[PDB]
Amino acid sequence: ELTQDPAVSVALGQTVRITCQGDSLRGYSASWYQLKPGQAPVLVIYGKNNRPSGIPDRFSGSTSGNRASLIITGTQAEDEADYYCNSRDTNGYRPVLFGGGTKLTVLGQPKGAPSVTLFPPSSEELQANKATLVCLISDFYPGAVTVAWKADSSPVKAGVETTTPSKQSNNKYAASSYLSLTPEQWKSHRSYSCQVTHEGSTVEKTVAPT
Amino acid sequence: QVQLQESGPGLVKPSGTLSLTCAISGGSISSSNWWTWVRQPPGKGLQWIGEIQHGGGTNYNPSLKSRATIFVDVSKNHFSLRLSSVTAADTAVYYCAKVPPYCTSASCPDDYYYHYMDVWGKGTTVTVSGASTKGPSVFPLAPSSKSTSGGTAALGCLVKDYFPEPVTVSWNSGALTSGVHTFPAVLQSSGLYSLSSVVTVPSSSLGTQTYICNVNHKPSNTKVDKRVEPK
Amino acid sequence: APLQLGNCSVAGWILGNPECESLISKESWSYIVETPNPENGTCYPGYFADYEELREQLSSVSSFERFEIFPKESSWPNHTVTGVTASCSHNGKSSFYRNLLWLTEKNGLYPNLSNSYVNNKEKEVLVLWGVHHPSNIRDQRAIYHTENAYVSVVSSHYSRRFTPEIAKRPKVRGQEGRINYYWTLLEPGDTIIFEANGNLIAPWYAFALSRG
Ligand SMILES: *[C@@H]1O[C@H](CO)[C@@H](O)[C@H](O)[C@H]1NC(C)=O
Repeated sequence: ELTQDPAVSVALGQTVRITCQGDSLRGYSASWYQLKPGQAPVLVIYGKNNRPSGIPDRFSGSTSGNRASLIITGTQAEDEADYYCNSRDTNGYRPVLFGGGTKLTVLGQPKGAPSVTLFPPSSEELQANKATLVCLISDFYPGAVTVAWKADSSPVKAGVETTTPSKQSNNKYAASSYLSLTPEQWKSHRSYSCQVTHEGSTVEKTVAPT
Repeated sequence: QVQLQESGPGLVKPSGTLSLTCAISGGSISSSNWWTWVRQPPGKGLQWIGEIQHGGGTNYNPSLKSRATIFVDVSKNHFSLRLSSVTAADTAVYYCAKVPPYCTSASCPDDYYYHYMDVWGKGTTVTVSGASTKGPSVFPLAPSSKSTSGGTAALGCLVKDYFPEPVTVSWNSGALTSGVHTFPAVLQSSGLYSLSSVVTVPSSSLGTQTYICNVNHKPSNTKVDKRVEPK
Repeated sequence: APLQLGNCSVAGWILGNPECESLISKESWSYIVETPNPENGTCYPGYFADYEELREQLSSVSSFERFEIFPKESSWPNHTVTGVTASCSHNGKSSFYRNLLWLTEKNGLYPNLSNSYVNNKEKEVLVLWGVHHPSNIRDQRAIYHTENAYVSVVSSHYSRRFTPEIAKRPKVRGQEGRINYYWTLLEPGDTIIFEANGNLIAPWYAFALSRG
C-alpha cells in the first residue's frame, strides 16, 4: 500500500509539500509524476533528490522513514496538476505501486470575469434539421461558474449540457454550454439567452433568429 | 532518447479482448529495460498493469494477471499488451512506459536501487462499450458583427455526435496556435459526444485571412477540414 | 625525499580512493612513507593482483606523472560512466575511484566496447583496471546486458581474458559484489587495447614513470 492525500492548496509563490506514506518507500525509494489533463505523466523527482533534465529547480524531493515528500518552492500557476508517488516493493514478486494521487491547486491568482460568446445555430446545421446553441465561456478565475438559459424571458432546462471548467493555456479557466433545439423551436421564439454567473455577478448574451 | 508510441483500437466490445502495442524508437527491445504498461480509468488514479524484460520474464498486477498478458516482438521492435474479458471497468487511458533496470543485491552502482519510469508514451484511449463507432459532424461557429470583442473576434468549430472519444482539433494545419482552446466533450443522453474548439483572431482579418479547423477522430479514421467564414 | 602518503596505502593512492585526501604526487621519490591498512586501500572490496610486485616497483621513481589515458566524456559515448557507490564515499556522498570508471549500460544496452592507447610518453606507462563480479545473475543482466560477458586486455607483452564469477558472498563494506584490480607496464611505443561487453572497470587516469 502507498497512501497520499488527494488535495492540497498553496498560495502563488509559496512552498508546498506533498507527502506519500508506505513501507515500500524504504528500499527503492519514491518517484514523482506530474499529470495534467490530456498529457502523459512527467517524471519530476526520483532517487535522492534527482531531477531529470528540463525540470525546474523549484522541485525537490526527500524521504524520511516510510514517508517521502515532493517539495515545490515558489509555486507557479503552471504547477497545478495531479502528483503521484511511485515505488517498487522489495518483498514477494516486487510489484510497482502507485499512490492515490494529490491534486495541487494554486491560490492568490488574479481574478478574471468570464468572456462569453453565444453562437446561434449555423445555417448548415438548420438545413440538417438540427439546432444547437453554443455558449463558450472563457478567461475567468476562479474556475467556478453557473450557467442558465432562457427562451425569450422564460427559463429553459430541457436540452442543456454544460462542461466542467477546465484550464486554458494561460492559466485561466474555460467552460461551454449547449442548448439543443429543433429548428421549429429556434425560429418560434424571439430570442434565446445564455446567462453566466461568476463570483456573484452575471453576464448574459442573447441571439435572435431574425 | 528512447521514445514510445501506443497504438490499438479505441473501442472494445464487453467481454472482448483489448490489444495494444507500444512502438519503440531510439533504442532496442533486446535490452535490460522493464517495458511497462500503465492505465488511468476516468476519475481514478494511475494503475500499474505489468512489466516485461527481454530474457527476464514478466511481472503483473495481481488485480489483473488472470486477464493480462505482456509480450515483446524483437523483429518489429515493440512490446504489446492483451487484456481479455473486458468490462466497463477496463475503460481507461493506457500508457506504455520504460522502467530502467534495477538491482536486487548489493552488487551495483547506486542508481540501480532507484525505481522510476523514465519514458512515457502519450497514451491511447480505450472505451469498453457495445455501441458502434460514429464519426463526427462538424459545423462552423462563425463570427458575426455582434459576436466581436473590438479588435478581437472569436470563431470556432462545433464537433457533433461522435463515438468514442477522443477528438483533437488544430487550426490552419497547426499554423494557428495562439488563442486556441478546445473544450472538453459533453456526453448526451444518446450516448454520443460533442465538443467545441474556439480561436480568437483579429477582427480586422475576418474578410482576408482564411480559417480552417482540423478535426481528427482516430476512433473512426476520420479527418475533417471545415472552413469557417463570417456570417 | 620520500613520497608522503599520510593516512593511505599505496593501493588507495594509486587507484584514487576518494578518502585519500593525500597530496597529489611528486615527480620523484627514493622511498614511500605509507600507512599499511587492514582493508588495503580498496574502498570497494576485491583482490589486488601482483600487489607485492607493484609496491616494490613503485618504491623509487624518477619521472612520475599522472595523466588521463581515456577521457571520461568522450571515450565511452554510448555507455554510462557516472556510476557511484556508498562503499566509496567522499564527504558523505557516494563516489568512486578517481583513476577508474564503472562502465554500465546506457538505455538498457551495453554494446561491445573497444579502446586502445599508444605509449608516446617515452617512458613506461602503468595502466590499471578492474573486473567487476556481481553476486547474482539478474544483476549482471541489469547493469551489463550480457550474461556471459568477457574482458580482454592485450599489449605486446601482456594478454589476458577475464570472465565474471557470479556467486553469493558475505557483505564486505556493505557490498556483495567484488572488483579485482589488475595492472601492467606499457613499454614506450607499445599499444594496449581493452575489449569488453561487460564488467570492465575501465582505466580513466594512468601513470607515466621511470623506475629508479
Ligand atoms: C552509440 O551507438 C548508437 C548506435 O549507432 C548511436 O546511435 C549513438 O549515437 C552512439 N552514442 C553516441 C553518444 O553517439
